Amino acid sequence: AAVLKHSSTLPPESTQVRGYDFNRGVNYRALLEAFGTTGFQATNFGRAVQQVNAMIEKKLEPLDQHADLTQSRRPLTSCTIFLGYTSNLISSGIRETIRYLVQHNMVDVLVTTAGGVEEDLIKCLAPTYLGEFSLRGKELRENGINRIGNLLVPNENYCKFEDWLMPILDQMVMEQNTEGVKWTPSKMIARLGKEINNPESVYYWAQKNHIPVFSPALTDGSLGDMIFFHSYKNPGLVLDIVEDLRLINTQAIFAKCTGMIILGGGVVKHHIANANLMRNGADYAVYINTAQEFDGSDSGARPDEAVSWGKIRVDAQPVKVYADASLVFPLLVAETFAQKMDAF
Amino acid sequence: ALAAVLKHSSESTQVRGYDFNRGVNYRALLEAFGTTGFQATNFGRAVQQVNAMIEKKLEPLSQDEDQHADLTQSRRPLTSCTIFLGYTSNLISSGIRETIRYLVQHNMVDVLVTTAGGVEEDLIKCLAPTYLGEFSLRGKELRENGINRIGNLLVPNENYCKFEDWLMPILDQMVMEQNTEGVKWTPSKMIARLGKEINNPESVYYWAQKNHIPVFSPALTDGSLGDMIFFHSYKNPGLVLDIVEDLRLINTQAIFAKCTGMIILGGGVVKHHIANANLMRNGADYAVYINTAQEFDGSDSGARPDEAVSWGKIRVDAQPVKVYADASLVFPLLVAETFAQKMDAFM
Amino acid sequence: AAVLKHSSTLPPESTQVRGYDFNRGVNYRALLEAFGTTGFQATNFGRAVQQVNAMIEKKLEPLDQHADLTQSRRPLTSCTIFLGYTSNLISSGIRETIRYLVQHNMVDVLVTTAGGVEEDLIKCLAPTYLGEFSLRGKELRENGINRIGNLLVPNENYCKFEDWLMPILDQMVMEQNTEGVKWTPSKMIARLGKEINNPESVYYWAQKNHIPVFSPALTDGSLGDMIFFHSYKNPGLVLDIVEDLRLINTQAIFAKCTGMIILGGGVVKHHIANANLMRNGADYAVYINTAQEFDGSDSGARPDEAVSWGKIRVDAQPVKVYADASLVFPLLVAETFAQKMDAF
Amino acid sequence: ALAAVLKHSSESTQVRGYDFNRGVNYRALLEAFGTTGFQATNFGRAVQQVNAMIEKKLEPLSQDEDQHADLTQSRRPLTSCTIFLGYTSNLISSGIRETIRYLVQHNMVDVLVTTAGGVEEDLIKCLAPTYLGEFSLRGKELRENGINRIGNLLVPNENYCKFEDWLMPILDQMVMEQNTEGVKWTPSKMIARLGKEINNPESVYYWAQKNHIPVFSPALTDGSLGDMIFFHSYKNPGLVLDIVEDLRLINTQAIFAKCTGMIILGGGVVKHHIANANLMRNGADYAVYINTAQEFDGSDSGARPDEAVSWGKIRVDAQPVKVYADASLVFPLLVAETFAQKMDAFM
Ligand SMILES: O=C(Nc1cccc2[nH]ccc12)c1cc2ccc(Br)cc2s1
Ligand SMILES: O=C(Nc1cccc2[nH]ccc12)c1cc2ccc(Br)cc2s1
Ligand SMILES: O=C(Nc1cccc2[nH]ccc12)c1cc2ccc(Br)cc2s1
Ligand SMILES: O=C(Nc1cccc2[nH]ccc12)c1cc2ccc(Br)cc2s1
Repeated sequence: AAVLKHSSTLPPESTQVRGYDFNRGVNYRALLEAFGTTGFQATNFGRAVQQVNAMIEKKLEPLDQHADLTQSRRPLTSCTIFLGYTSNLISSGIRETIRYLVQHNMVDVLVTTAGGVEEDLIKCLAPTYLGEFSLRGKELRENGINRIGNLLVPNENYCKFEDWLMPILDQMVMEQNTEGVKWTPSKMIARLGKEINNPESVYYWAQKNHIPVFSPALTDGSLGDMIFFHSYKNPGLVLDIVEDLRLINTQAIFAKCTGMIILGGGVVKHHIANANLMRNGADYAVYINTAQEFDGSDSGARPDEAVSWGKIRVDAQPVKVYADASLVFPLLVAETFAQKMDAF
Repeated sequence: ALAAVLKHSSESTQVRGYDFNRGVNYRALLEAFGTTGFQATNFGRAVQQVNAMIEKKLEPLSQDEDQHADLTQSRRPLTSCTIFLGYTSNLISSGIRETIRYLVQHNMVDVLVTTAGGVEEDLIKCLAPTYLGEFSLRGKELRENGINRIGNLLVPNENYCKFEDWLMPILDQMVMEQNTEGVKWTPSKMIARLGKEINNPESVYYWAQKNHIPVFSPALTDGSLGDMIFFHSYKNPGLVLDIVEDLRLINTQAIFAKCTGMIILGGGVVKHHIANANLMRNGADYAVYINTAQEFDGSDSGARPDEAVSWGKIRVDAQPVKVYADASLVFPLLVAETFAQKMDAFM
Repeated sequence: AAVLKHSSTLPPESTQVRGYDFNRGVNYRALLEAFGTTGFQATNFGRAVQQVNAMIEKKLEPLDQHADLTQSRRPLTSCTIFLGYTSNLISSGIRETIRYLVQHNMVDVLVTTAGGVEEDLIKCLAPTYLGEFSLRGKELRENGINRIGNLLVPNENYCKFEDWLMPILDQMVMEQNTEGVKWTPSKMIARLGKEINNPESVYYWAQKNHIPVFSPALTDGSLGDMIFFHSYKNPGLVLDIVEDLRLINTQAIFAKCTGMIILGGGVVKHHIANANLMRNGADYAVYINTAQEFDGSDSGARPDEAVSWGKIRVDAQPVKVYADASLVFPLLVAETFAQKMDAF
Repeated sequence: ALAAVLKHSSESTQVRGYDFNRGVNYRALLEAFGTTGFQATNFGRAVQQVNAMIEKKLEPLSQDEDQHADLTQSRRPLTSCTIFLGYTSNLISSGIRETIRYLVQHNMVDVLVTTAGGVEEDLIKCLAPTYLGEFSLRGKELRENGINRIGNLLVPNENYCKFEDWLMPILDQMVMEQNTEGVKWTPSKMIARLGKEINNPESVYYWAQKNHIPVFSPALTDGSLGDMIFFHSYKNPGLVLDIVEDLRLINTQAIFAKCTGMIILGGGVVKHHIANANLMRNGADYAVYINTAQEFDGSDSGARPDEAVSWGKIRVDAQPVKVYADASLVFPLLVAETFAQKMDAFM
């Protein structure tokens, strides 16, 4: 008191901390709304809801398409939304959440990691089960079960996938060799989505709605195993990543405005957003992941790192929620996209 | 081909997330966490464990249980499950203070344990508010403006000055009562007195004292309360706070519990062997931890519940759960699906 | 290039990234020196070495003692160093590192958490063993073994401690009741250190060198179990925390200069450093821990949080190394205290 | 009293740290990590596993092993243990680039796998340096100054411009060779060509191509290399990079290895079943991960090695180790105690 500085009155729009009062009973909407003033990551959740709603409102504003350069059947809107997620999230029930968004045309580009395609298709053939993180590899191997976090996928699921996939790969090679088709990951993912023909599949809806999927490390997962084994029976498949780079970059540079929602990981480090002459950098970004920055990893980098790359604009107000997206993403969707369903 | 190199597989639950084509049915959405995987599934497991704990607590005491239950000397009648609620001080600076207060107000837990700061921040909030900031705010600028940072929260210096003004006359009475009325102070007794003084239904500690829920915090002096006790001791020396009597009081609760449950937020459990001395039921039958700490450095805060099983603090036959998440997100959701659904049974 | 800003030439004291070159062979001192320019937490390690060396050099500068108010047998020096650590570190081999520092009078005040006293004393009676994090509580219980991270402590170790401790507790109660002794945690820890009479013990050396130990939550660990069981045989022990608060605070407010080294956890949140009229706040601080800030925990708070409390000075350059102190602390000591041994 | 309530206990190593009363004997200090506990003990275990891997690699191939070893079509003669070294791109921006380069220079590993950025940052460092900064540096100010942030490292925009100037004529030759000499490019072949072009002994990829160590990075286009390939394709269209042939090349290495070891820095392993198709020895016999990622979100990067055992990628009988630490601290120490001690055996 004799030793502490007098406090400079805080701004008049300064928000007081207050949690939800259960003496009101349980109104879940009011409970989720109270996260904003609860503090720590609950506050970041509230900030994320605000950012995603701003992104959606921008997208819904009514509108040159550059269709010659984009080579795309999907018309530009007032905000191009990129949805990114790691493959573990597709093994989880967040697959249902992502599918919903894609089914209703709520996002414009999907980006994922190795495994992130096939686990969606495999779930159309056979289920993934709940287990525990602590289950020992020895016991699981003796029982022909693969672990993904606390999830369990029987070996047979991958055997069923192989059987389903092989005649599709045969057609792809035949179409390449005799019909001039130049395959890329995104074109392959669209074909698999068409083939699975199942409304529970993310990739079925993506292709139906002309939402492209980019995954240049497609071969790092089970799909790689299959392509490789297939090549011994029917050699010659080629997958080019350069044309996919051109397709996604033309989306990036001709977007009127850009928003990103990134789950489980971080963003790529590159300068292409600076070549968007209309609006360089994203106006909106939300990350939801548990990774930490201190090892220098891409996954753990804060959004403000991407501002130095030009990937997110200096004047954007990006938000990271430090949490497992399996918990947070359905809540975020409940308060954003699922409210605006009528507009989509 | 894979069938040639992979082994065939030999009450199992399928993974499935909430389908928003059903609309936003919030209870169904929360219920779908259990089958969503990763920490969402641990949330579902926690809901189940807390509800089991609640159902146990609400069971009538049989005649024999009632006898051995009644072997504490305390005010608070014993129930079929003694619930310990533990939390780090940062959560009292957060809005989770309201959630904790609700539980205490309705006698839904039996013992509170917290860390340095965890008492005074509740009391100070009855005198002046805490505000939202950001984690990245620089110490230099905050210092210039007379503002203290707690995570992404902000507490003005003036809050601690108002607290000092409020507290000094109470410390004066406590010393006078110690020296003329034979009062032997301990942290728990001080915490009860401060709750009674604040006399405000938004205060966790007001309700704890009103409902005879003891609060234990032997490192009481490591926070702002320490600062004030210290300065007070200049003009009014000799206040004694005995931690041994508080140890006796908490261990007596632990030892004579018919059954024990723990809900621990923000940190981990203490390492000791006292639960092995409960004659009726050694170790906790239920336990939920909610925190983001990791085990790999050997820290208490990051230890899995199964560590405490080796100490006897949690029973081998219990099914404890840790949700690896910030309790500011998870705890209100947990309460919504557990205690808040059974509020009438506690009224 | 057409889209990227020209780079503003960096400061002339800007340091280039370069790792150790093993084509030189293996000089471990040069290897540790190269951490500074390696990046990420290796760079923070280098910064920590610099900060600890600055703290030591300050302490070693030749010098009013305020002995009336401090009530202390230890003379003030040009820098009071506080060493803080969580109890798990005393179960680890970092016990040997801490003991070395205390034995050679290299620090002035020890602060620890529940368990942090007794595990040092118990190791003088019986050993702790290596195990694994994944060992199941059921199996350990069946074999009478307690787990601490990947360390294992037999139940018998605690039984031996009980037998050793009981007659000391008897003496403490007798001294309280008939010789006017007013016990506090710090006085108790000094007595136990004297009693263990073993040069492997941290607390033996602390008492021998008049380095006080503060642990107001002393009763949260095994020592609490013992005090409690003892009270059934010999009631009446009182441990006051207020007098310990006065002792440590008088150290804090009369220090000429303050440095802190904090292992495994964060600092306490209070304003007492502002009452040091000579030099308010610490001039030097190093934290070594793996905790993350995003939940708002004290353990995970960056040093810059404590600057807002006045606990660390605005003009200090504190460092956090995001790492397990079991790896980093011996390396830090090798490059700092262990180099200046001749000066102590 | 405790003896009354606690059970008695039934090649075990005692905990003991390095004693600095012995002076600063650095090798003895490093050796004491094994008995220090927590991650220090995991470091000791990693040293042991990497040394076992090295001793295996240096074993002569028997006559039978030599036959089945020789079933790849590759330049690089097969050895008794094929070591895969994996690392995230951030580590190439760090000083660990020098450590990796040393291993590659001396043929101490057999296959390199990295992420987007992990190729170009090595090449760019031969044209211009990376500098130390801080994690907290604000994007706004860095943008104003034309500086890119990678953790606490700083790379000026001008570095990427110099890289573009250097790279464009090489991309011109690659397209010309593709269209007139029948070259079928893949990421690994491009990486080999870029190493040969840079022609600088500080470059990881210079040494990899010189020593016939293939590099695999199917997401090559997710970094700055992508930016440049993209712009190049305006005036010189049609470059194809086939990821299927690279898949074939890496799987052939994996399938015909006599024995496999992995050292993975910064991230986790891929999830697939290809190791189950190695006829001689399915799964890795040795594996060390060094990263700070946590498993609880189900992420690849945070998975324990024992997850990969369920996929067949690591053998049930292996004793894999994860050190939970920033590889910038740990990897040079690991190399000091393993590969660097056996350098003569690799020369
Ligand atoms: O931003 C990305 N990709 C690109 C956007 C725009 C133009 C691009 N060109 C080349 C790449 C690329 C990202 C891809 C992924 C993948 C998984 C996860 Br989780 C996050 C992200 S963020
Ligand atoms: O279990 C605890 N205390 C005790 C229970 C029962 C008998 C006892 N005797 C001595 C101590 C003690 C715990 C105390 C705290 C404090 C903050 C947080 Br977060 C978690 C915990 S768990
Ligand atoms: O700063 C501390 N204590 C105090 C210094 C000076 C005056 C004080 N008054 C009341 C408390 C106190 C700290 C105590 C501890 C304990 C374990 C670990 Br890890 C870190 C720390 S930091
Ligand atoms: O194991 C990997 N790749 C493969 C080995 C063998 C046969 C394969 N086939 C298809 C992929 C592949 C890994 C790749 C990477 C990349 C960065 C980091 Br950090 C760790 C790893 S581990």
